[PDB]
Amino acid sequence: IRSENITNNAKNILVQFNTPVQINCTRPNNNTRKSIRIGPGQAFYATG
Amino acid sequence: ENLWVTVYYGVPVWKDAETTLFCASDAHNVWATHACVPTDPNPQEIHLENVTEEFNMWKNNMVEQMHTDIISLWDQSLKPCVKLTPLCVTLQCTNVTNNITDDMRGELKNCSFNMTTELRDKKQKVYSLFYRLDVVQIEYRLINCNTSACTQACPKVSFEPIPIHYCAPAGFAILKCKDKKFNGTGPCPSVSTVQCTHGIKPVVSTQLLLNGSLAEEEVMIRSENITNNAKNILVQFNTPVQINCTRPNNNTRKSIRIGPGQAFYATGDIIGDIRQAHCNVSKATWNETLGKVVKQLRKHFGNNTIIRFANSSGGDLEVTTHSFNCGGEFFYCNTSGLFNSTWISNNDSITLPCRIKQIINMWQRIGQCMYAPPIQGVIRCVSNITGLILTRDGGSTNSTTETFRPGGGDMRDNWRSELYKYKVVKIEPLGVAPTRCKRRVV
Amino acid sequence: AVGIGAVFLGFLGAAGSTMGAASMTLTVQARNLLSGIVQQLTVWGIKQLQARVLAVERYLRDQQLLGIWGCSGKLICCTNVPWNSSWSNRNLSEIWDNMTWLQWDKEISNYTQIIYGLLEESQNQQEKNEQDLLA
Amino acid sequence: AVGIGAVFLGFLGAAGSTMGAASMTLTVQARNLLSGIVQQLTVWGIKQLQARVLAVERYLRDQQLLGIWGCSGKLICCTNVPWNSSWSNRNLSEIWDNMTWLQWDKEISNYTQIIYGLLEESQNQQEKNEQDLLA
Amino acid sequence: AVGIGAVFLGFLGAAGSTMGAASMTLTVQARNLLSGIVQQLTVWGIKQLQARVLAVERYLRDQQLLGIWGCSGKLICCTNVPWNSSWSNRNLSEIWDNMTWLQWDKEISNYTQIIYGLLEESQNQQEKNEQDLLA
Amino acid sequence: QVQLQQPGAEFVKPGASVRMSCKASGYTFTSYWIAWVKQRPGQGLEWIGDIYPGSGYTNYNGKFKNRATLTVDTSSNTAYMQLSSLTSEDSAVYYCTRGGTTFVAEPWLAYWGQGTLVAVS
Amino acid sequence: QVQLQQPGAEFVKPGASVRMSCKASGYTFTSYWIAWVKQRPGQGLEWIGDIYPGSGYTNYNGKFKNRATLTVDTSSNTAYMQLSSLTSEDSAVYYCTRGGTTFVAEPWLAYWGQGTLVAVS
Amino acid sequence: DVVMTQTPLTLSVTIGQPASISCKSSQSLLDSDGKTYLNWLLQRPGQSPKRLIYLVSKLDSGVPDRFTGSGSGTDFTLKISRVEAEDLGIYYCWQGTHFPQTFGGGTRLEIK
Ligand SMILES: *[C@@H]1O[C@H](CO)[C@@H](O[C@@H]2O[C@H](CO)[C@@H](O[C@@H]3O[C@H](CO)[C@@H](O)[C@H](O[C@H]4O[C@H](CO)[C@@H](O)[C@H](O)[C@@H]4O)[C@@H]3O)[C@H](O)[C@H]2NC(C)=O)[C@H](O)[C@H]1NC(C)=O
Ligand SMILES: *[C@@H]1O[C@H](CO)[C@@H](O[C@@H]2O[C@H](CO)[C@@H](O[C@@H]3O[C@H](CO)[C@@H](O)[C@H](O)[C@@H]3O)[C@H](O)[C@H]2NC(C)=O)[C@H](O)[C@H]1NC(C)=O
Ligand SMILES: *[C@@H]1O[C@H](CO)[C@@H](O[C@@H]2O[C@H](CO)[C@@H](O[C@@H]3O[C@H](CO)[C@@H](O)[C@H](O)[C@@H]3O)[C@H](O)[C@H]2NC(C)=O)[C@H](O)[C@H]1NC(C)=O
Ligand SMILES: *[C@@H]1O[C@H](CO)[C@@H](O[C@@H]2O[C@H](CO)[C@@H](O[C@@H]3O[C@H](CO)[C@@H](O)[C@H](O)[C@@H]3O)[C@H](O)[C@H]2NC(C)=O)[C@H](O)[C@H]1NC(C)=O
Ligand SMILES: *[C@@H]1O[C@H](CO)[C@@H](O[C@@H]2O[C@H](CO)[C@@H](O[C@@H]3O[C@H](CO)[C@@H](O)[C@H](O)[C@@H]3O)[C@H](O)[C@H]2NC(C)=O)[C@H](O)[C@H]1NC(C)=O
Ligand SMILES: *[C@@H]1O[C@H](CO)[C@@H](O[C@@H]2O[C@H](CO)[C@@H](O[C@@H]3O[C@H](CO)[C@@H](O)[C@H](O)[C@@H]3O)[C@H](O)[C@H]2NC(C)=O)[C@H](O)[C@H]1NC(C)=O
Ligand SMILES: *[C@@H]1O[C@H](CO)[C@@H](O[C@@H]2O[C@H](CO)[C@@H](O)[C@H](O)[C@H]2NC(C)=O)[C@H](O)[C@H]1NC(C)=O
Ligand SMILES: *[C@@H]1O[C@H](CO)[C@@H](O[C@@H]2O[C@H](CO)[C@@H](O)[C@H](O)[C@H]2NC(C)=O)[C@H](O)[C@H]1NC(C)=O
Ligand SMILES: *[C@@H]1O[C@H](CO)[C@@H](O[C@@H]2O[C@H](CO)[C@@H](O)[C@H](O)[C@H]2NC(C)=O)[C@H](O)[C@H]1NC(C)=O
Ligand SMILES: *[C@@H]1O[C@H](CO)[C@@H](O)[C@H](O)[C@H]1NC(C)=O
Ligand SMILES: *[C@@H]1O[C@H](CO)[C@@H](O)[C@H](O)[C@H]1NC(C)=O
Ligand SMILES: *[C@@H]1O[C@H](CO)[C@@H](O)[C@H](O)[C@H]1NC(C)=O
Ligand SMILES: *[C@@H]1O[C@H](CO)[C@@H](O)[C@H](O)[C@H]1NC(C)=O
Ligand SMILES: *[C@@H]1O[C@H](CO)[C@@H](O)[C@H](O)[C@H]1NC(C)=O
Ligand SMILES: *[C@@H]1O[C@H](CO)[C@@H](O)[C@H](O)[C@H]1NC(C)=O
Ligand SMILES: *[C@@H]1O[C@H](CO)[C@@H](O)[C@H](O)[C@H]1NC(C)=O
Ligand SMILES: *[C@@H]1O[C@H](CO)[C@@H](O)[C@H](O)[C@H]1NC(C)=O
Ligand SMILES: *[C@@H]1O[C@H](CO)[C@@H](O)[C@H](O)[C@H]1NC(C)=O
Ligand SMILES: *[C@@H]1O[C@H](CO)[C@@H](O)[C@H](O)[C@H]1NC(C)=O
Ligand SMILES: *[C@@H]1O[C@H](CO)[C@@H](O)[C@H](O)[C@H]1NC(C)=O
Ligand SMILES: *[C@@H]1O[C@H](CO)[C@@H](O)[C@H](O)[C@H]1NC(C)=O
Ligand SMILES: *[C@@H]1O[C@H](CO)[C@@H](O)[C@H](O)[C@H]1NC(C)=O
Ligand SMILES: *[C@@H]1O[C@H](CO)[C@@H](O)[C@H](O)[C@H]1NC(C)=O
Ligand SMILES: *[C@@H]1O[C@H](CO)[C@@H](O)[C@H](O)[C@H]1NC(C)=O
Ligand SMILES: *[C@@H]1O[C@H](CO)[C@@H](O)[C@H](O)[C@H]1NC(C)=O
Ligand SMILES: *[C@@H]1O[C@H](CO)[C@@H](O)[C@H](O)[C@H]1NC(C)=O
Repeated sequence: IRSENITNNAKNILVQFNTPVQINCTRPNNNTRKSIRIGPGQAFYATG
Repeated sequence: ENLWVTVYYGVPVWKDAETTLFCASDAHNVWATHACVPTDPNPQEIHLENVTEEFNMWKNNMVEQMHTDIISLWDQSLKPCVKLTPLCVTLQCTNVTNNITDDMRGELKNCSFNMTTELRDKKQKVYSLFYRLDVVQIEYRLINCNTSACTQACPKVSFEPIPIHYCAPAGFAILKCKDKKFNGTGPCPSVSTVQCTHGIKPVVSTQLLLNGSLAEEEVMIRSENITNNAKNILVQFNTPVQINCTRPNNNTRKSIRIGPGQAFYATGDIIGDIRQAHCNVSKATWNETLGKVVKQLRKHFGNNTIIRFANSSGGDLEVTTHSFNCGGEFFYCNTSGLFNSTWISNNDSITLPCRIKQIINMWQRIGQCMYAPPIQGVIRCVSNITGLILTRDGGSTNSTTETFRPGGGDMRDNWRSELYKYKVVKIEPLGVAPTRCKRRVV
Repeated sequence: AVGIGAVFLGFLGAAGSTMGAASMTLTVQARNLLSGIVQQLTVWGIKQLQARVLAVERYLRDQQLLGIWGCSGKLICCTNVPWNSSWSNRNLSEIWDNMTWLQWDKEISNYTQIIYGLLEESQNQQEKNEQDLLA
Repeated sequence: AVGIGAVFLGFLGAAGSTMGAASMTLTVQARNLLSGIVQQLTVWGIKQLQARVLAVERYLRDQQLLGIWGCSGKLICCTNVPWNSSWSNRNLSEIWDNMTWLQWDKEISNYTQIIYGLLEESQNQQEKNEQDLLA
Repeated sequence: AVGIGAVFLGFLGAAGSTMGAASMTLTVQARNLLSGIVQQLTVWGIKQLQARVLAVERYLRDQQLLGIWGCSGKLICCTNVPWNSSWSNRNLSEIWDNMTWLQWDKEISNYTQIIYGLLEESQNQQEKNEQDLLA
Repeated sequence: QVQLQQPGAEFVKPGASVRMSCKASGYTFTSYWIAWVKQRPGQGLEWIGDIYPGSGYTNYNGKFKNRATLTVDTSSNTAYMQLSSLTSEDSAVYYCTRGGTTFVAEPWLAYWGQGTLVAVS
Repeated sequence: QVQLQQPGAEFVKPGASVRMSCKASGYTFTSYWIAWVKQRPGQGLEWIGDIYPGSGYTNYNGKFKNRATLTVDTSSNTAYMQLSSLTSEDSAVYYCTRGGTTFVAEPWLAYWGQGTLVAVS
Repeated sequence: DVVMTQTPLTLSVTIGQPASISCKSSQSLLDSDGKTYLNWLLQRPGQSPKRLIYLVSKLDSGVPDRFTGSGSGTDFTLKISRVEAEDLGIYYCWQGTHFPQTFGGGTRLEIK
């Protein structure tokens, strides 16, 4: 627990673990990308 | 009696190292810009005898350094003038039929468009004449519209070639060979060193070298692996062959305001006749020049082989045709007449139908472009042909009746004909020598 | 007799002469390591700074290197360190007056760090002996 | 016996050893003041130039400073300057072989300019006597 | 008697005094060639780098120049080279204690390269003689 | 107790590599020298190399022309050695022995371990 | 044969300039020294200057206060001299003589040519 | 470098007799500090190497009375009064002053 003045609540407390805890994150949607030309040699990519 | 070591400082030593060079120009522009430090007119060249050095053509970093350097200058010079974003409006175009020669029928396309004026809340109808190689049917739109729009060449900053001197920093030296039989790579027994190279014109071309530095005595065929047809063959002549190029049209320039303090220059209305641009080269001189090239070339191939010549092998207009930037107006020219001959063992000009493309795509970096505004009146050109950049055709059977065609077009090869002599080396002043030394102990 | 093997043979001119005759031309070589860019935007602005700093840095590395060896301030200086004779079993006349310097460095380039690995040890050892005599 | 208090203790390695044992490790310290960036856009372009120039400038200030004192070219050099004994009333054995150098510089950091204020005056004097003997 | 012709006359302060009295003020002059910009975007970023590099480069040119002459490490050093008397037919008392240094350099600025053209030749010649005695 | 743990035995293949570890325990690893020793049954002991578990300075025997790369870890108190890519005739046992201090250096060869059987086949 | 070709005669005007060439043939031009000599009919030979067709180093007579600029070309084996802008009383013939090597220097004045008549009028 | 040779290649001894073994150095090993760091180690047949004498005048821990190290300069010797199964082995004389820290050539003690 690495922290400067601890009795002071105004400053954050930084905690570093010793054994990693695995985290899984995923996006379930099967999104597709559409390319739309906006100008000369300038393209914008949209969703859906 | 047993010898000891001695420290020697400054003794001549060379190590093959390459770094960033420096620019120097002789007494606005695009190349010099009055920024490079002037070079004193005493290029002290010193001959080193009893020495031989190795030169690696096609591996010199000077070629790479110059190629990236001028591109930076091109981008630097294009930033401060008007962009041409609002010129991609629809073009309702029409043919030109007022005193048109049959050879150029339909080339120029009179066009009209609703391009905006300086005031943001008002429009204007403006008509201009565009070449066929600048518009495409959808009725018409500019060739570069679907690609990134490009700026307009700042009218004032001409692109006329200016010799540029390259000088290495302190602690480095540049060595140049002087043997007249120098090949692409090999020892030269006439090594010499100079702090700055002679004037190098960055003039551009794809097929015929223009305003290059001619050879010393005889035509030289400088090439790395020659049995391999995949790599270009570079030829340097010994006597220049005069080339004439001219634009017969008496063009006029119209200035159209696009926005606040931003003006665009268009073409037309043309005055006079409509004649195709043409270049001229003496017939007698070219035949003699080609005869000399084959004579030296025959020393590297079979003597009884029937050497033939032919035009390029097709492809894009950028590499298929000869290119140059005389007078600030670009020309793409068909050179089929300079290679229509056959050579067996043992009238004053050629008409070359040329072409013009105002919209210019520079080095094959596709994200860039620029506009070439017209120039009033006719334009005349007088240049020197100093060599060719040929390519070897494959599929040869038994190596008989070999033929070559012009090609390549990479900008690096053009400078290689000028930087083949010069290489950059590093000085290693420190050294140790064994002799009988006894330091004076205190 | 105005023609004597001397400076006017040119910068790097001694590279074609024998090692013995090249000793007198060691002053024309140290002078051309700093100057040449005395007289004077991104292009050619950073390049000038990069080239100038590199030239200054390169020269300093040698000046520092000669400083540790104790030979600084003397263009031609030697210490008392012996060398392993196996490196070059050649006579003085067989080294100085019969072969050029350019190919000489190539043969001995293998032991450049090793020979340097003895110079600084002796110089510090010399200082320690002076300290002992000093005390 | 390959393990001797020497260079292979590492750059800055002598900082934990006594002052006397740290004298032989003064050569590994001067070598790491220039190199390290030999091998090579705004970000990291100007920064490289700023770092290189500062490193070159810093080393110069010491090389110049040793030049005025007359100790240039000798890694361990000394002059005939006596010092006010009040600064440190300690014996040689009580300084070199019983305490580390790191805390030493802290105590006498107060008189760093004063002790420097005597070195250059004597060196200029020593030149003046040589001029008198010279003449 | 605290007032002695010395450093406290100020940087460049000896420029108004005679040449003889200016010899003792040569230490305040070498100190003000590097410092002054120790403490620290295009404007004033490149300018700071250009100024710093030029100051470092200028000082090194003199340090290298003194190194070739063999006078490096000594603020006041002189070689054994004689000089053509025609340049200045004046006595020692007629040069040092009766005229300022500022107008002095103007008169002999013509032969600055010529007088330099003899210093390095003697220094290399001195080293060669040492090499002969050395061998 | 001052112990130098070593792997039991490693069976490698020609053209492969090995990770010859040597654990340090029961003492301070940042001071004592570490050296390797060969114990060919039919030949006498041979000096292989030496690694200084501090500055990282490495020294190699003249006969080896720097065929090995020596690495150490001050966090886990371990030492490692590369061969690199030895051959058949060099199939024997190597001992990771602890040296003395860089100042005194008299207690060299104070302690040993058990070694590891390297048999490339 | 070692020959130093020179122009026959040049007639110049006051305020003009001259290009005093000296061709080198039948030998190696990168080593031998080159010097110029005056042969006033009513006066003895005078030393004019010396150019090294090598490093490009130039030396000038004390009486000339550097009134001349000397240039050489190692490609065409030629030497050139500027006066610069001489006057009437200096109207005479100059000889471009070949010197010895920088090392030996004994064969000085080995060979001469024919000279060129400079008559400014 | 300084080689380490030992005269006895084979030493036939019965239990209860005095054994003699010696070693040589090409160059004197007297270090500047004034000590000889030579080590006499008896490598067991298959076990980890174990030193027996360090600083030949001095002796290691677990002192065996029979072993008595002696010698200086060029000559080094180790006298054993009585022979035991432990004595049967290979002895190595290791120099500790020059580079490399070469070991001994090896003297074998076997019963025939
Ligand atoms: C190969 O080298 C030759 C040798 O110079 C070179 O010929 C040169 O062409 C240029 C371009 O035409 C000539 O200069 C031009 O001359 C015309 C007629 O006098 C002028 O009208 C031109 O002025 C325009 O360009 C200026 C900028 O350059 C503008 O500031 C001005 O407003 C005009 O727009 C221009 O000065 C030049 O005289 C010849 N040189 C010779 C010796 O004849 C040839 O172009 C080179 N080859 C290639 C491919 O470039
Ligand atoms: C293209 O090639 C022709 C040759 O076919 C070149 O003509 C040559 O130009 C040079 C100068 O560039 C002439 O040399 C000059 O001669 C004058 C005296 O007339 C002299 O005062 C100069 O100092 C210089 O030496 C040369 O005589 C001339 N040759 C011919 C036959 O006309 C032309 O320069 C080339 N142009 C380019 C752009 O490469
Ligand atoms: C470059 O220019 C050359 C000529 O300068 C062009 O070649 C020419 O192509 C035309 C079209 O095919 C040829 O005309 C036709 O030739 C055939 C041949 O059988 C004939 O039957 C037809 O009646 C018609 O005449 C023309 O002959 C030919 N020129 C020559 C000299 O052979 C070439 O197409 C041009 N290339 C580019 C990319 O511009
Ligand atoms: C390049 O190599 C040639 C090899 O022939 C050198 O030629 C020789 O050069 C020397 C001096 O330059 C000539 O003189 C000799 O000098 C020595 C030493 O003073 C003396 O002992 C000899 O008796 C002789 O006079 C020599 O005659 C000449 N020819 C030889 C050696 O066959 C040339 O000098 C070299 N040049 C350079 C710049 O290295
Ligand atoms: C870190 O501090 C410890 C403090 O104990 C040092 O331990 C001492 O280290 C020395 C040499 O490293 C040992 O040997 C001694 O050497 C002197 C001078 O040669 C000698 O006169 C003594 O008789 C002794 O042999 C010493 O035994 C050892 N223990 C002590 C002093 O109690 C350690 O050396 C220091 N390490 C570093 C890197 O500073
Ligand atoms: C500026 O110029 C004036 C010119 O009058 C100098 O005045 C002179 O200054 C000196 C010393 O500063 C005075 O003392 C003299 O010293 C010499 C050498 O120790 C001694 O031999 C003389 O007997 C005399 O005591 C001198 O009286 C005074 N007046 C004169 C020369 O007429 C002044 O010193 C100069 N200041 C600077 C900073 O150059
Ligand atoms: C290039 O060469 C062609 C071919 O000779 C020239 O064409 C001539 O043009 C004139 C008109 O100016 C006609 O009277 C001739 O009849 C044409 N010649 C032929 C053979 O038909 C052309 O003028 C030349 N152009 C340049 C710039 O030299
Ligand atoms: C190329 O164009 C030039 C100019 O239009 C023609 O005229 C020559 O011009 C040069 C000067 O640049 C003179 O030295 C020549 O004497 C001129 N020649 C003639 C015949 O008048 C030149 O003839 C043209 N050459 C070709 C091959 O088309
Ligand atoms: C190279 O020249 C040949 C001449 O034989 C050209 O071949 C003709 O090309 C045109 C169109 O380019 C065709 O209409 C003809 O049918 C072709 N005829 C023959 C016999 O091939 C060729 O096109 C030219 N190519 C280039 C790139 O210049
Ligand atoms: C913060 O630090 C000060 C002294 O550093 C201490 O007196 C105080 O108790 C700490 N906590 C708070 C909340 O101030
Ligand atoms: C314009 O020229 C093109 C060129 O081929 C032709 O196809 C078209 O029919 C022409 N149109 C008119 C109206 O002349
Ligand atoms: C320009 O504006 C006029 C007026 O509305 C219109 O008739 C014409 O079609 C427009 N042209 C284009 C190319 O949009
Ligand atoms: C733009 O249009 C031209 C017309 O054919 C086509 O060749 C080119 O590939 C197009 N480029 C892009 C980026 O769509
Ligand atoms: C030059 O290089 C080529 C290619 O390696 C080689 O065949 C030739 O012999 C070399 N020398 C000459 C004079 O061409
Ligand atoms: C290319 O070079 C190699 C060796 O450099 C040579 O063997 C070969 O014949 C050359 N030609 C081709 C086509 O590979
Ligand atoms: C182009 O068309 C416009 C509109 O009719 C006309 O005014 C102009 O004269 C034409 N230009 C040419 C060169 O035919
Ligand atoms: C060119 O040279 C060839 C070689 O024989 C010859 O056949 C041809 O007729 C020549 N052409 C001209 C126009 O001189
Ligand atoms: C071709 O002929 C020339 C002489 O005309 C000769 O030197 C050369 O060797 C010949 N070529 C071949 C491949 O033999
Ligand atoms: C080459 O020129 C001749 C001359 O009449 C012509 O018949 C032939 O078609 C031309 N060939 C090419 C490919 O240009
Ligand atoms: C083009 O035509 C205009 C019309 O007046 C004329 O003034 C000009 O001189 C012509 N340009 C040329 C090169 O003939
Ligand atoms: C001989 O070489 C060895 C290393 O191979 C080196 O340790 C020794 O110092 C050398 N001999 C001399 C006299 O320097
Ligand atoms: C020097 O080293 C190179 C490669 O490191 C080797 O090929 C050469 O034989 C060596 N030369 C000597 C004299 O050791
Ligand atoms: C003692 O200190 C004074 C300043 O407090 C100083 O002037 C004097 O020189 C010192 N003594 C010695 C011997 O340096
Ligand atoms: C050194 O200076 C600091 C502050 O300037 C002071 O606290 C300390 O007591 C001084 N030490 C000595 C020994 O004068
Ligand atoms: C006198 O001046 C000449 C040059 O004019 C020079 O060569 C000579 O060395 C000078 N005398 C002395 C003694 O330096
Ligand atoms: C020094 O040179 C200048 C111009 O170069 C000249 O006017 C002046 O008379 C010269 N002075 C001497 C003493 O030679």
